[PDB]
Amino acid sequence: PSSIIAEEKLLALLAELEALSRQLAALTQQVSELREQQQ
Amino acid sequence: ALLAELEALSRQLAALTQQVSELREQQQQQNK
Amino acid sequence: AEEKLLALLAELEALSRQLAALTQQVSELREQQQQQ
Amino acid sequence: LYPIPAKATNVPISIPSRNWAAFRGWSFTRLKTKETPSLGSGFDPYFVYS
Amino acid sequence: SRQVVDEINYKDYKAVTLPFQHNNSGFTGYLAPTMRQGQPYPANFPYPL
Repeated sequence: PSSIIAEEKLLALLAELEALSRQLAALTQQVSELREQQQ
Repeated sequence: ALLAELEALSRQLAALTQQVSELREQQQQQNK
Repeated sequence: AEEKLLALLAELEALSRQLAALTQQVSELREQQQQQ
Repeated sequence: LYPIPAKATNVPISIPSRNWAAFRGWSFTRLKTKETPSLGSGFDPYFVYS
Repeated sequence: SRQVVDEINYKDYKAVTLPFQHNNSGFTGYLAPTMRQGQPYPANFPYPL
């Protein structure tokens, strides 16, 4: 039944959504830490 | 160099509203 | 299930460009801290 | 009453064609599904809150 | 309204999660209403605004 695979790739999409939120929280911190270090 | 820093920020901070729109629309697409 | 890959592929390449920007940009600290 | 699935952020609704004579306006608010019964059913076997 | 610590844009912000937060250590139960535990020590958790 299609639900197992539709669940698999919506789980894949939320895992890659949660990847970009976790990892954009890193770059924002970094570019701000460098802006502070140059300030 | 400070002025090329504000220029790098003008790119890199125009990513945040983009990632927010993406992380918004990627939560519209989970339900019907 | 096709279009869900077309998202994930753009998502993984966006992660690659973003990680490239991070791992490049931190090397300006490594220069400026050596210059101080 | 219209449903809103968990984590949704948008609720589009429509009325197909209607006469609007003496319509007074819209009033609205948001409820949890758990915190309200269905009725017209003489009993609600899923109304588990109190 | 409230003010809160800037998480970006503050070179010393660290993300201390609940089990690692302390204030009134020695004088409270650890994560519970149970009897007091620990030692007196400088509190770490809420940054001063």
